[PDB]
Amino acid sequence: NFAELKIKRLRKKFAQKMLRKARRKLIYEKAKHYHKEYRQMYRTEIRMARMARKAGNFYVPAEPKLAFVIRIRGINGVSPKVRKVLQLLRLRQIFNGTFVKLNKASINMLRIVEPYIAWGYPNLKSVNELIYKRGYGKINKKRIALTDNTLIARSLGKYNIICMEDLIHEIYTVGKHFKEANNFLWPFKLSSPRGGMKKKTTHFVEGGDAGNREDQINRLIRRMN
Amino acid sequence: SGRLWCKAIFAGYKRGLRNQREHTALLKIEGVYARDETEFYLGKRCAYVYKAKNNTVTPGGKPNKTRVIWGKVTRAHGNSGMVRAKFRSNLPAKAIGHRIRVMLYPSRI
Amino acid sequence: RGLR
Amino acid sequence: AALRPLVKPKIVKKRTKKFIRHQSDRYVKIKRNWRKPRGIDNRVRRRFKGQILMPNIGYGSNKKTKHMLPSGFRKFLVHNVKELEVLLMCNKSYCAEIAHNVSSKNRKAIVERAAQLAIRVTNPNARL
Amino acid sequence: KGKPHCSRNPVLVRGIGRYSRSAMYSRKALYKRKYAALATVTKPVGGGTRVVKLRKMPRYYPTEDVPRKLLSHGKKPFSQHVRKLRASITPGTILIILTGRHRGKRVVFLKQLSSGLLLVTGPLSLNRVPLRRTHQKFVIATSTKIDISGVKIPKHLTDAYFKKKKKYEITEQRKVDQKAVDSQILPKIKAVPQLQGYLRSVFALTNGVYPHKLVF
Amino acid sequence: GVDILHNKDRKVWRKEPKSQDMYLRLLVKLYRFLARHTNSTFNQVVLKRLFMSRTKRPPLSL
Amino acid sequence: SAHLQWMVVRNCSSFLIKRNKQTYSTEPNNLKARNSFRYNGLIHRKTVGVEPAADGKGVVVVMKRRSGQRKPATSYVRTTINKNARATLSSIRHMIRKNKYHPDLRMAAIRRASAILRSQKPVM
Amino acid sequence: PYAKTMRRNTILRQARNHKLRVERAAAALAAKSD
RNA sequence: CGCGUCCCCCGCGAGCGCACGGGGUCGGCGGCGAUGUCGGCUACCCACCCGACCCGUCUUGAAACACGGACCAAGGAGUCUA
RNA sequence: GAGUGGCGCGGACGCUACGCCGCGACGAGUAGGAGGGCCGCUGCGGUGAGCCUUGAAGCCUAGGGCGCGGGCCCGGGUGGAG
Repeated sequence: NFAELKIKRLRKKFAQKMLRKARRKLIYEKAKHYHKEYRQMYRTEIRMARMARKAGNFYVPAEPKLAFVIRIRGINGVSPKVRKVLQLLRLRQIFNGTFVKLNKASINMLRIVEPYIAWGYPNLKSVNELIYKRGYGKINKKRIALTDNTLIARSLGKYNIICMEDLIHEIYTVGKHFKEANNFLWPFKLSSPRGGMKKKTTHFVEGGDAGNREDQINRLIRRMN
Repeated sequence: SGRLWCKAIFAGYKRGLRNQREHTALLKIEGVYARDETEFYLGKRCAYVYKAKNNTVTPGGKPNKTRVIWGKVTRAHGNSGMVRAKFRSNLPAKAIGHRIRVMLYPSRI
Repeated sequence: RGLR
Repeated sequence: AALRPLVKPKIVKKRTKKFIRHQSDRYVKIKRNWRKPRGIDNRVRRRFKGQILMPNIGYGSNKKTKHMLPSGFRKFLVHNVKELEVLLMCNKSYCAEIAHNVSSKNRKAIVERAAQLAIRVTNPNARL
Repeated sequence: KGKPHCSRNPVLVRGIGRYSRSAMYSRKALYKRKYAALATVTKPVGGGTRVVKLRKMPRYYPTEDVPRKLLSHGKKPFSQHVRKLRASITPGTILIILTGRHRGKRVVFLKQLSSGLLLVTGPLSLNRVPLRRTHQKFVIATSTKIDISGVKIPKHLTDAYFKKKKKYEITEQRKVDQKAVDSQILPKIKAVPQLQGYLRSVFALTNGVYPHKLVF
Repeated sequence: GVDILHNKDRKVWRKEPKSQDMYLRLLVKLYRFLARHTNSTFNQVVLKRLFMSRTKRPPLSL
Repeated sequence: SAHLQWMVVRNCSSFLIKRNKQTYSTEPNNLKARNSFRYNGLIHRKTVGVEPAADGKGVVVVMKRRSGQRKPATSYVRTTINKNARATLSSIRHMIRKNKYHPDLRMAAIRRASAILRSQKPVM
Repeated sequence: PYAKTMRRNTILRQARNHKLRVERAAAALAAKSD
C-alpha cells in the first residue's frame, strides 16, 4: 500500500543527509585543529630560537622533511642514470613538480639529477596553492581534478585522509601515510616561470636555477603556480 | 567639428625575427612613448579606415567608398609606449606605416 | 530525535 | 520561405584551402590531388618552414558539424520519388539532392513531392 | 503568519556574513523557535453535460525536436542585472558624449536610469541635445560638476519613455518635459561663469593634445 | 615533450571474435551483458574465451 | 527469432541503402525509415506501420497480428484513420499503449502520422 | 568548509587593527599639536 | 542550546529565496536594405608583409660544381604455379 | 527484500549493440611492419519495381559545396547510347 515504502525511502534519504552533516562537521573541526597545529609548529620554531639566543647558545632547527622538486630542463640529450631517476621522481616533463620527502636515500637521488631539477623546502602556503590550484588526484589511473573531498575520501580515506586539508596536513607535516597521499597526487603540471628564469643550465649558487633553493623555492612556486 | 580619435601608426605585426603572427598588430600611438603612458589606451576600439573602388553601405548615411576593419587595443607591446591590437580581420601589410585611429570610444575616465 |  | 534545419550551429573549419600536392604548380603532369611525399630529402615531407602543408588528422572537422552544408543540412542523394519517403522523418536534419543523370521530367516529380513532404532540395531549379 | 525581518547578519564581504552560525543561532533565537511533526472543468452543454479538457494534447509533433538542456545558475536576464556607475559620473557632472550624432558635445548628466543608460540633458538651449540617454562606456566624465541636487526630475520620464517606439516627430509631451527640467538646470549653469559657452562648444583633439596627458 | 615509450601502450588482446558466425556473435552479446553486469568473474572468463581462436580453445576429450 | 534474422539483414538486405555517410531501410513497415534493430519492420512478431491512405486523405495504421507470421497475406491487419489531426494521433497512441502493442514505437508512429497529415494538407 | 570562518575572522581582525592604527595616528597628531 | 533515562570530576518538521554552488545567458538593444547594394570563407586575377633553394636517387652527408628529368598524353614494374 | 507472529486515459531522445555514450592520458618519423578506408579502376554473382534519347559515358568549367585526405556530389556547357 506504499505509505510504508514512501516513509522508509524518505528515512534512508534523511539518514544519509545527517551522515553528510556529521562528516561535514568532522572535516570542519579537523581543519580548525590543523590551524591550531600550524600556529604551534611555526610559533615553537621562533620560541626555541629565542631562548637559545637569550642563553647565548644557538638553536639549529630540524633539517627539513619535505622538498618540492620542479624539473627545469627538457627531454632531449639526457644521460640514462638521470633519465631513470627523473621518472622515479615522476618528473617526465619540463616544469613538472612533485613533493619528495628528504632522507639519505632521497638526497642522493636529488644530487644525481641536480642540473635537471630545481628543488627547495616549500612553505605552508606553497603546499596550499599547489594542492588547491594544481591538485589533480590519480583515481583509477586517471588524472581527475580535486573538485570534491570524496575524491580524496574514496582513495585515501582508509588512511583517515577524508578532505583536502587532511591531504595538505599529510604532505606538509610528513605523516605515516605520506607515501600513499603523495603518490595519489599527479605530478603538478606547472606553467613557465613568470618574469623568467635566471639561468637554466648552471647551479643556483653560481647565479643559475638548478639545484637546492632552501627557503627560495617558494619565490619560484608562486611565480610558476 | 574636431578629431575624436588619436593618431596611431600600424608599425607592423607581432613577430619574432623569422616568424610573424598576423592576428596581432603592433600600433605606435602618437605621444605615448613608455609602458606608463599606454595604460589609457588598453581596451580602446581602433579602426583601419581605408577607401576602395566600390561603394559599400555606411551605417547612419548613404554608401561612401570608405571601409573599416574594426580592432581593439589588447595590451602594451614592449617597453617604449608601443601597443598590441587585434582586428576582426588580420590587417593587410598594405597599411604598414599608415594611419589607424585608436578611438576613446571605450572610455574608462 | 534531539531536534524533537 | 525556405525550409529551416532543426538546429543551425557554427560550422567552424580549421582549414578552408585545398591541400594541393607538392610541385603541382610547376608541372601539368602533376595533378593537385594530394600524394604524401616519400622522397628522402623532400622539404614538404620533413616539414621545413614556409613549405606546402601535409594533411594530418588534426585538421579533422568537429563531428557535430562534419558533412554539414552551409544551410545546416547534410546531403542525401536521390534518384527517384521512392527514395524521398526515406527522408520524410529525417526532415529537419537531411536535405535531398537530385542526381545529375536524373531526367528533366523526373526532377519535376521529385521537387514537387519533396515540397509536399517538407524536404529541402539543394538543386530544385536544375533543368526546367 | 509573519512579516519578513531583513537579514540580521550584515554583509561583511560578498557571500560572507559578519556573524558565525552560533552567533546567528543566538541572533535568530532558534532556542525558542523549535517545531515538531485542477485540469478538467465540467461545463454544462445545451445530450447532458461535457467534461472539457484544459491544455489538450497537441495536434502536430515535428519529425524531431531538440532535447531540454542542462541548468546553469548565474545567468539572469537583463532586467535583473546589477548596474555599475564610475566614481566620476555623479549627478550634476558634465560629460563628453563621444560616439553619437552629438559627438564631442559637453552635456550635463541627470541620473542613472533602470537600464544602466545615463539620462543626460546638455540643455537643448545650448548644446541642441534633448532629454536623451547615453551609455557610460561611450562618454568621458569631466571633473566639472554643477550643483544639480535641488532639481525635481519627473518619475514618468524613465527607460520605457526614451525607448524607440518604431517618421519620428517630437510629441508635445516631450517638449513640456524638456522645458520643465531645462528651466531648473539653466539658472544653475549660469551661476558658474563662462560655463554655458563651454557647453555650447564641442570637444576636439588638436595637435600635441594626447588624451593620456590631459588629466581633467 | 614527455619521455614516454608508446611501444606497448596498445594492449594486443581480442575485444571481439574474428569470426562472422552469428550464433557465436549472439552468445557474445549475451555474455557482453552478463560479464559487465553480473559481479561473477566466471562470465568475464567465458566472454574472454568466446573471442579466442580455434587453437586457443582446443577440444576437451570426454 | 528477431535477434538472429537481424544478424543476417543488418548489412545485406535489399531495403538497405547506404550513401552520403547515412544508412536507411526502405522496408514497408519501418516508421523512422532507418536501418535499426528496433525500427526494422519484417523481423519482429509485433510491428507498427503508418502510411498515407489509398485515397489522398487519412493515415493507414498497419498492425502485424500475433498468430500467422509465416503467413504474409493475413499477417498485416490495416485500419485507415481519416479524422482531424489530434484524434488521428490519439487513436495511434491508444492502439500502441493500451494494447501494449510494441509500446516503444509509440512516439515514432505519432511523429510519422503527424508528418503524413502535414503532407496531404494544401500548400499556401 | 572552515575557510569561511577563517576568512571572516581575518577580515574582522584587519578592520579592528586598522581602527586601532587610525586611533594611534590621531594620538600622534595630538602629540604634534602639544 | 528539547529531554525520558546511562556514570567518573564534585532516525522523515513544514515552508519559501538569495546565490562566488556541477562549462552563457539576456524577460537587452541599434542600424541598413531593388538597380545599386548585401552575403558568399573556397575558387579567378592582382598587391603587400613574413617565410620560402629542385625534384627523384644513392649517400655519413644533396640546392649541389653528384646522376636521371625540355614538355604532354597513353602504356609501364612483387605476378602466377608448386 | 518478502510471508506467520508480540476527477482527466498521459510521459522528449535512444540501442546501424560491427551501435551509442562517458572519463583520463597521449600525437616526430627514414628503412620497415600493421590497421582502417561510405578512397579509386575493370569485370562476375546478387540486389536497388535503380538511372537514361524529356539526353548515358566521355570531355570543358572565373559556378555551388562536402571530406583531414584518397576523392566525391551538385550547377552550366559540350556530346549522342549507354
